[PDB]
Amino acid sequence: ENDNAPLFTRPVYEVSVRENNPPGAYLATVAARDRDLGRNGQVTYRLLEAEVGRAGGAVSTYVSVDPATGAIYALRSFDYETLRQLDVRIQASDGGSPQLSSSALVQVRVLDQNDHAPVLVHPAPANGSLEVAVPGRTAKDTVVARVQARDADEGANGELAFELQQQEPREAFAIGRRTGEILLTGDLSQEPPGRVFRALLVISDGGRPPLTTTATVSFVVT
Ligand SMILES: *[C@@H]1O[C@H](CO[C@@H]2O[C@@H](C)[C@@H](O)[C@@H](O)[C@@H]2O)[C@@H](O[C@@H]2O[C@H](CO)[C@@H](O[C@@H]3O[C@H](CO[C@H]4O[C@H](CO)[C@@H](O)[C@H](O)[C@@H]4O)[C@@H](O)[C@H](O)[C@@H]3O)[C@H](O)[C@H]2NC(C)=O)[C@H](O)[C@H]1NC(C)=O
Ligand SMILES: *[C@H]1O[C@H](CO)[C@@H](O)[C@H](O)[C@@H]1O
Ligand SMILES: [Ca+2]
Ligand SMILES: [Ca+2]
Ligand SMILES: [Ca+2]
Ligand SMILES: [Ca+2]
Ligand SMILES: [Cl-]
Repeated sequence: ENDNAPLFTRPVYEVSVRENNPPGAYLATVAARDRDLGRNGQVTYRLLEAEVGRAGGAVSTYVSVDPATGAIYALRSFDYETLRQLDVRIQASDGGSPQLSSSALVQVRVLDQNDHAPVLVHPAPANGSLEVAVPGRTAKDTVVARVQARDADEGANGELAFELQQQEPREAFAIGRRTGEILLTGDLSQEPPGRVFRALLVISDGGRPPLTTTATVSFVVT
């Protein structure tokens, strides 16, 4: 007779997938055992339907389970900023009369990918350039500007670092690495109102490799 239900080898499986996977990417596999000979022992897997968290959609929109192999594939590329974990409930069910069934839970965890370069929020870039007015009579180490940038990623992938490079004519300004404050280090006395100091603003994140964005800073001396 059909005197054995399908036992999942594990009541809860745990799987990790990195963000921005290819559609159809194999996520994992589940296994239920039916110690019965013949059709009493042929087991079929089904995906149990369920919402995704709070009004995220349907679970069948995100994964699919193979009915014979227990293979669990992804139907779309996962976005970590949009979804970190999803719960997939699978049901193993034999072919006896009446059917015997059991359930298990796959906890799919989404890992972060460095898929965001830092963005310069303020001062806003224009044609890849930046304007900064610096009154001639200013004291040393006074905040001329404040650079604010954002990065959506996690950990070091969102850890930003600011830098000034390729100053001309001379190295008169500096920027705090984590601060984003642009201060006046050099002397600014023997200068005409029109004079300009050009630099390259460099904003990096802590990726490996890092993602970098840049701007063209112009300090005009008023
Ligand atoms: C961003 O800014 C650049 C300005 O250039 C930069 O500015 C500074 C910050 C430094 O980075 C410099 O090193 C850079 O040069 C703007 O560039 C201009 O773009 C316009 C179009 O958008 C260009 O005009 C076109 O180019 C052709 C000009 O032909 C001329 O020469 C022939 C002789 O061979 C002559 O017959 C003709 O009449 C022209 O005199 C032309 O084919 C075309 O029809 C049109 O005129 C212009 O030349 C660029 N200037 C420079 C200096 O490169 C960018 O437009 C700006 N972008 C944005 C989004 O703001
Ligand atoms: C598998 O099937 C049994 C009945 O055969 C159900 O009780 C169970 O909930 C699952 O659907
Ligand atoms: Ca069975
Ligand atoms: Ca993303
Ligand atoms: Ca990311
Ligand atoms: Ca990043
Ligand atoms: Cl697919």
